[PDB]
Amino acid sequence: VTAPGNEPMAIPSDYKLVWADEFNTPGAPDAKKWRYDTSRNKEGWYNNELQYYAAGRPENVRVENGNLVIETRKERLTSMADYGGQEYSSGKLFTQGLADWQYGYVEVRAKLACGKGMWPAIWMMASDGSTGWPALGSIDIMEMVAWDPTTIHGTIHTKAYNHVIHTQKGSRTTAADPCGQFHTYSLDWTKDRMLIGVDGHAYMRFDNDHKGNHDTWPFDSPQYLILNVAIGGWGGQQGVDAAAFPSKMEVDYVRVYQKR
Ligand SMILES: OC[C@H]1O[C@@H](O[C@H]2[C@H](O)[C@@H](O)[C@H](O[C@@H]3[C@@H](O)[C@@H](O)O[C@H](CO)[C@H]3O)O[C@@H]2CO)[C@H](O)[C@@H](O)[C@@H]1O
Ligand SMILES: OC[C@H]1O[C@@H](O[C@H]2[C@H](O)[C@@H](O)[C@H](O)O[C@@H]2CO)[C@H](O)[C@@H](O)[C@@H]1O
Ligand SMILES: [Ca+2]
Repeated sequence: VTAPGNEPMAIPSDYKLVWADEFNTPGAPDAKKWRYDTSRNKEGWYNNELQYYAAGRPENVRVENGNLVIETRKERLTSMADYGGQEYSSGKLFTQGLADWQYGYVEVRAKLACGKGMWPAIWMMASDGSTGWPALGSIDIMEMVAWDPTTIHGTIHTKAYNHVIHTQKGSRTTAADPCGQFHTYSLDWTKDRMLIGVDGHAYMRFDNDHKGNHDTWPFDSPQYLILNVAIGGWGGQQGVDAAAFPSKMEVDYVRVYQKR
């Protein structure tokens, strides 16, 4: 654990809600809130991932009974022009080009996708990607890899601190039955520090060293939100269990708060 935290977190009293998706409207995700990422479907995704992210496909991404559903399936979507030979479909949504935030408290209430292979994620990347990944700054509010389905991972990545060179700043905790019950996954991002937590408890803290070095604090510019369920890579360490499909992440809401 390279970014340990141990402190409470809660929506600050002096913040207001500035953005939410409550997933109130069944059917397609609200196109004024979310866009689909298809950028690497034909080529194969990063992290040796095994999914095809289907855009506009209710089988993988839909709003039902007040929840977003991102569902993994074992199927070859060979009719898709951007199909890349994948054995699985899934979803990836982001607020890129629609909404982003510099600082804030982000709360996502979600039930995660289980089964060996599954890699549900709730994360952020900087809107200004001119420095490339990883320099632009990424915030993993929640990852879980379903070979270890009770373990919630909270991580940030920067030019200096990232998984490629094993310097990522992260921590972890566990939660009761994360695929069977909702928990709140939360980020408290200020100019001084990030806390990442579950159910009101920060288990991860990453401070701004205030050295003005973009390499170690790229987080004084806006980030957009990403929701996806990857398959394989880190999620596939103990293989991809065909019996687990279909598997779904349900997201009751995303709420963003900022200094009133
Ligand atoms: O390998 C260089 C290419 O990286 C691309 O960026 C990827 C990166 O490869 C990938 O490891 C990273 O994966 C994410 C994790 O770092 C973490 O943030 O959690 C995410 C959700 O689980 C996980 O996807 O994603 C990067 C962004 O897709 C660059 O896009 C590319 O230009 C570069 O050549
Ligand atoms: O593989 C990408 C994945 O890397 C994760 O980093 C560490 C992780 O913190 C640690 O718990 C595990 O044992 O090693 C991995 C790979 O070095 C990182 O936490 C994620 O954000 C990232 O998606
Ligand atoms: Ca809801």
